Amino acid sequence: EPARVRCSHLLVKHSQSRRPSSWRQEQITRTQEEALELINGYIQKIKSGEEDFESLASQFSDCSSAKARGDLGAFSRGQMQKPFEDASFALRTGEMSGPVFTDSGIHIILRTE
Ligand SMILES: O=C(N[C@H](Cc1cccc(F)c1)C(=O)O)c1ccc2ccccc2c1
Repeated sequence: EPARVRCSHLLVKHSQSRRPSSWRQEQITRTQEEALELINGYIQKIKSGEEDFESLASQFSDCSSAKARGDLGAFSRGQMQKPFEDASFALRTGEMSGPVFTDSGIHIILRTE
């Protein structure tokens, strides 16, 4: 395992997220159920080729990393929330995760390095 990985992600928050606000919306109103529906629909569009991961993250991620087209930069273990970390380190470079759940919301992760 490398000391650090670089990943991009797309976060979809919901009304029970730790911080249910984002640069996209003053208050996150969608339900947890709707957030997972959106995540799964993004996964399906990326798998079909209809959408590009980082292009989608740049406009639809609730994380401020949307400004960097979803890029979080490099990180080691012990930094990110544990479910995010474990998913990220389990990816090969070029691989995308399925839904990943944290206190922040629901993510899809693309490992880039
Ligand atoms: O409903 C849409 N987006 C939803 C609702 C929403 C949430 C936060 C910001 C916003 F502009 C829209 C979402 O992103 O979760 C929506 C509506 C029309 C669109 C048209 C083209 C592409 C994406 C589009 C997306």
